[PDB]
Amino acid sequence: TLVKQLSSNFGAISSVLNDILARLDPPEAEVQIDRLITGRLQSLQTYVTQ
Amino acid sequence: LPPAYTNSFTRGVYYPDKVFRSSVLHSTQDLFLPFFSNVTWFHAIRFDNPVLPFNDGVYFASTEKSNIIRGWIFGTTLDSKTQSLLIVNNATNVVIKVCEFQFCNDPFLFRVYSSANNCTFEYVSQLREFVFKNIDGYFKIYSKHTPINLVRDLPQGFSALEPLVDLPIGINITRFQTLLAAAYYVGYLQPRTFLLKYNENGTITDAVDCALDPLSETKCTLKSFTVEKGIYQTSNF
Amino acid sequence: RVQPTESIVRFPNITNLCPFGEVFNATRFASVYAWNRKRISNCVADYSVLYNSASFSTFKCYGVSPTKLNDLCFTNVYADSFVIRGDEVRQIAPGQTGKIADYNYKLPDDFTGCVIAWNSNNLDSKVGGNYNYLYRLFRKSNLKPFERDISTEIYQAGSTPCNGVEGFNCYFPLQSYGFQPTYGVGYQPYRVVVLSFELLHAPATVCGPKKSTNLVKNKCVNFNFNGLTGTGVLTESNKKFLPFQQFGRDIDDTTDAVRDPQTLEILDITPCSFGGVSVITPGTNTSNQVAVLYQG
Ligand SMILES: *[C@@H]1O[C@H](CO)[C@@H](O)[C@H](O)[C@H]1NC(C)=O
Ligand SMILES: *[C@@H]1O[C@H](CO)[C@@H](O)[C@H](O)[C@H]1NC(C)=O
Ligand SMILES: *[C@@H]1O[C@H](CO)[C@@H](O)[C@H](O)[C@H]1NC(C)=O
Ligand SMILES: *[C@@H]1O[C@H](CO)[C@@H](O)[C@H](O)[C@H]1NC(C)=O
Ligand SMILES: *[C@@H]1O[C@H](CO)[C@@H](O)[C@H](O)[C@H]1NC(C)=O
Ligand SMILES: *[C@@H]1O[C@H](CO)[C@@H](O)[C@H](O)[C@H]1NC(C)=O
Ligand SMILES: *[C@@H]1O[C@H](CO)[C@@H](O)[C@H](O)[C@H]1NC(C)=O
Ligand SMILES: *[C@@H]1O[C@H](CO)[C@@H](O)[C@H](O)[C@H]1NC(C)=O
Repeated sequence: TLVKQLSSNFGAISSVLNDILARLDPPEAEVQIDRLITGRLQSLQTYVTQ
Repeated sequence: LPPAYTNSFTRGVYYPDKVFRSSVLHSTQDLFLPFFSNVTWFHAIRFDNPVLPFNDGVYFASTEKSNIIRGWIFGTTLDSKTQSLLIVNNATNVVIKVCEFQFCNDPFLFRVYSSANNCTFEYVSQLREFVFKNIDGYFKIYSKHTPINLVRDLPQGFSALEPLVDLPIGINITRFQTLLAAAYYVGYLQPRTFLLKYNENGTITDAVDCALDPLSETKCTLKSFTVEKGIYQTSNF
Repeated sequence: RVQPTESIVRFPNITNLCPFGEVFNATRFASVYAWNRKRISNCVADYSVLYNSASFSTFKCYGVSPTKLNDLCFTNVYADSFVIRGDEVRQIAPGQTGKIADYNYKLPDDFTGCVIAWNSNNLDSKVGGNYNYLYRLFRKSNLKPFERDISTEIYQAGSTPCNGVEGFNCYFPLQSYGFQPTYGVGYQPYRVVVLSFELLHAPATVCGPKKSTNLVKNKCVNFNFNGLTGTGVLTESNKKFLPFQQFGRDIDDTTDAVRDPQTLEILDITPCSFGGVSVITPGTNTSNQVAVLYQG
């Protein structure tokens, strides 16, 4: 389940950071990267608690 | 002569995309032909060439020996007022045209259209199972041919369908008609979710309908073709 | 982490130039209600002669940064051309209202593409009247995105069905623009073109200018395969791709096999070893010598 949580948009436009770094410059890629970071932090905390 | 009916036995499974897998299970949500469907049976030999609806996909399975069936036509009104599609396979090549045709009452094999006014796309080239779809303006054809002599009905077995060609046509579709011993089956697709099993080499070997009967639902939920004794939770009504 | 040494790119051969000669240099434009559509493929799209060329009034576009355009492999780019009034240029956007944005031409919310508009007053102004441009004003309901309608029926404003009389409470849905040079900039006709495209969803044929390089194996490198990016070593593959498959995926839903777009050979990719670093010490009170353990 921890592995599979890496294929979710979490509200972004893509689930891979390599498609966010391209096609976008930092100023508006930052928000989507933030969304991905928040989702993956939540997943990590849940896994650690279990 | 009133139409006849029969039942397909786990037929019409095609590779959903162009991604390779091996020895893994996978769940997809796409248009398929439900198992144990009520498919219509036609006999062309007394004439039966009715225009049949094309709702969101047709599984066309035909058994042939002398190559009696020629092709299909696709369109809305078929009177050159709108755009029409043509796929004709004569003894040399598979002609594909997208023009306005004044189709005849009984187009068979060459009395097809009275005239061709405006043309947009053309193409000229150098047991059968077919699947046709129209999504996002793309016409997709999946096909695979396997010989059979066992029964005069539709044999029961599992065969995958490989992608053949995708034609960027992008026209409005609601109806179609075949171009003509000969018999063929017509089945309609509808949105379902399936579970597919890939073998070591990467060929589909089995499938399970996720929402056919409760046991198949549990198999789909567990992502396994074998379920042991116990009680499992599925969903909420 | 083993630092990648070289970077490689693999693209097919493309020599044709995209048919932009009849798109931007078009002698005449179609009516906006019956907007034009064109399919562009099998060409290199050089955007250095679009952004860095004749001054386009606006180049507002979302989803894809204009600078990075030349470095992505697109998927079936689309070109739509029509003419709208200067006041109507703002309506061409997702989440917009107005007669043009609701009854004429609508964009989807997740629209990825670039819209271009430039001044077209001189070529579309007549002293006697340029009435060749028609616009939609009355229609039943909001148009669905990327849908075109050319129906011309007498709209029924209220009761008393028209039945083709165009009487009271009966108006023609189509009206003609009147374009004089002796008008305002807000009313000035604008030539606007809309580009819409997909991204990494099928085998691609448009990639832009990018010089191909050689290929290396058994070394941690950065690779670009039809726009796909990743880090890992390239090795010979023992899998059996079917002639209709261009990628390979695992349980982890990450690519592990890729077919070379030039030599038609499949390659396996595996991650560079990372591990961890641990330090073994007997205490700084006794001695200072330490031993380092590179795990796994
Ligand atoms: C299939 O459909 C026909 C007509 O809708 C109906 O008469 C028949 O009972 C259905 N089932 C089978 C098994 O043919
Ligand atoms: C098949 O049709 C094409 C085009 O309609 C034609 O060029 C070709 O000669 C035909 N072949 C036969 C055997 O009729
Ligand atoms: C369609 O046909 C009509 C009559 O032949 C012709 O006037 C018109 O220009 C044609 N349009 C196209 C797009 O070919
Ligand atoms: C296709 O044509 C049918 C028949 O008039 C019509 O009901 C339907 O709305 C059309 N669909 C599109 C997408 O044009
Ligand atoms: C895979 O293909 C090889 C060669 O065609 C064959 O020997 C082998 O039996 C196949 N594997 C399976 C599971 O069918
Ligand atoms: C239009 O034509 C001019 C020469 O008349 C040329 O310099 C320019 O590049 C052309 N623009 C396009 C988009 O083809
Ligand atoms: C491209 O050109 C090279 C040589 O110029 C050739 O070997 C290759 O087959 C061509 N096609 C592709 C897809 O690389
Ligand atoms: C450090 O080692 C010495 C010699 O073994 C010992 O006398 C001393 O107590 C140790 N600890 C400290 C804080 O010096």
